[PDB]
Amino acid sequence: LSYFQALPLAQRVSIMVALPFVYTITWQLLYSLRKDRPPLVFYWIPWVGSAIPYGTKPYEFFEDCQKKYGDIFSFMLLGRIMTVYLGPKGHEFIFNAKLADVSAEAAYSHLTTPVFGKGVIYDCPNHRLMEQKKFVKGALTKEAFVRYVPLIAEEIYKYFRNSKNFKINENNSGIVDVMVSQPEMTIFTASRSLLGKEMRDKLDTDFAYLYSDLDKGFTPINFVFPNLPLEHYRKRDHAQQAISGTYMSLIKERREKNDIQNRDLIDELMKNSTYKDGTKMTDQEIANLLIGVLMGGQHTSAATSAWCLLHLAERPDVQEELYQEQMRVLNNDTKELTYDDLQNMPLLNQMIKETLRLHHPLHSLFRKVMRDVAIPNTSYVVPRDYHVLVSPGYTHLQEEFFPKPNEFNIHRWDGGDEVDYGFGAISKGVSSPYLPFGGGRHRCIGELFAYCQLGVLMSIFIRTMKWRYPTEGETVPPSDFTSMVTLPTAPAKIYWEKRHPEQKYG
Ligand SMILES: CC[C@@H](C)n1ncn(-c2ccc(N3CCN(c4ccc(OC[C@H]5CO[C@](Cn6cncn6)(c6ccc(Cl)cc6Cl)O5)cc4)CC3)cc2)c1=O
Ligand code: HEM
Ligand SMILES: [Cl-]
Ligand SMILES: [Cl-]
Repeated sequence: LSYFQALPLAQRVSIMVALPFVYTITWQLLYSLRKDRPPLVFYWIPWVGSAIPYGTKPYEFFEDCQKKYGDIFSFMLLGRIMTVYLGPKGHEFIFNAKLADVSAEAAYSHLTTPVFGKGVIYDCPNHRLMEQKKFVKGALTKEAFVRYVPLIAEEIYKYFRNSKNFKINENNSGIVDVMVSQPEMTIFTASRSLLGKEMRDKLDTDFAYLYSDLDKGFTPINFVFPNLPLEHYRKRDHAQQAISGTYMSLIKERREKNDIQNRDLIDELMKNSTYKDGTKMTDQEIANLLIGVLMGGQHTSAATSAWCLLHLAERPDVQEELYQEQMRVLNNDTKELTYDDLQNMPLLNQMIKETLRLHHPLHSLFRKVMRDVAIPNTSYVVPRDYHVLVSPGYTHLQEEFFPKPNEFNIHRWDGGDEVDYGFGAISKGVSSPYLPFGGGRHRCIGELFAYCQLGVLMSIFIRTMKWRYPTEGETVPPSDFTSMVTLPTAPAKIYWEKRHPEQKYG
């Protein structure tokens, strides 16, 4: 190092920028000597790790890692080490892990707690979240869906009429960007049914911008830096307070009038948000919980109906097959749609089921390791402070589980023990290769709402329109895996025409 100082400046600079790369390469060579750790995927760039391949093609990244290291491998991701366990055995290891070994709230809270607010979901012990899930299910019964279906349909028909994306009472055909239309239709239908009429109407005012601001705070870049003094972090914090304050205001007005019925999720939480220990949720916490429930249905559902429309755009045979089922179940379109009719549209539901296979909206689910965990039938130990990463969406796309996994075939769906974590009996095992809604204690409680919402929506699209791509030979767009959910690359335009030009919608 006395030789170093004699070198020309450009060399001394080269050596000094090279030093971090040599140090991390050296540290990875020393790391591979531990046989009690999963293989660490090799990476060139200090700290960044494998962010680029993982962030842009996670399933292809996983597949190449699998061929080289097996089902269990670690990778460096923006200063954090993620341990992946691919396949059914991984579903079981992670989704069914013990509370003492891994924590979802420790992995997610710095991202969700500023968006939803304090005291609920991931800003509370797990046993409280189990009971919050039980409360919310009180508004997700069959009887609730019976009520929701005509409200969701009414919202969709208003949208067809009023939205500049359609204006369907004046145009017989059009081009629409499903990445514009579907997020909007999703928030209108979920508002009207879960928050009710008062809150749905506020979306016709400038209040709607607050939801947009709240959404902007909900990006994966908040996983790494949950708080910067940035403008859009400020707008997010304002929105959470303005929105939750508005829900509390509505909650209070209802309590004064005793206007507490069986209409929406606000009614349900006002009547049934008392924990087993006799304590109960505050209005601020009810409002924060409402924010989280709506947000959990927003991106997953909008992404999914966008993919349905796109896969059907290139399949007029499937559109026609679904249209035939619609005419059988709804008596040639003389019966108003009801929840029982959706339960009798098997092909419609297989179409949603198949879209969710091809496009799981959440490609990666995470838990933080809370104490060293041995991995059964390996020599690996995953140490405290790593993260484990489970990816059912990877298994959806695997030839071993689904022959010709990239083909959209709704007829592949032609056709154990239970455990109660506190929100109802669910499947005890999670070894299925197909888990669009997760499994174990953190499993989705919105699955039937999603089928209800998506089912009304696709039922009405099929009965009202035919559509295709605007250019011949165009196909399904590629996915963008960098956002909250995997969603199609925008814009994603389809050409539609009314099946009944004379029909007026409202
Ligand atoms: C620098 C290069 C660049 C290309 N790059 N480098 C890295 N990345 C990247 C990394 C990771 C990701 N991922 C990982 C995180 N992921 C994600 C994982 C889980 C998740 O949510 C799980 C929890 C929290 O939110 C919900 C979602 N939900 C559940 N049911 C329906 N939605 C949730 C649960 C309950 C409630 Cl009430 C609300 C919500 Cl939102 O569950 C959201 C996003 C998004 C993509 C994206 C990009 C990049 O883009
Ligand atoms: C097609 C639509 C949807 C899909 C694919 C989906 C998927 C998922 C998945 C994979 C999880 C587990 C997350 C994990 O294990 O880390 C989950 C959890 C959850 N989702 Fe959904 N979801 C959808 C719609 C909805 C809707 C409509 C709601 C509410 C109305 C909702 C609310 C929730 C809640 C409350 C949880 C519990 C989180 C926990 O217990 O930690 N989701 N969802
Ligand atoms: Cl009109
Ligand atoms: Cl459930």
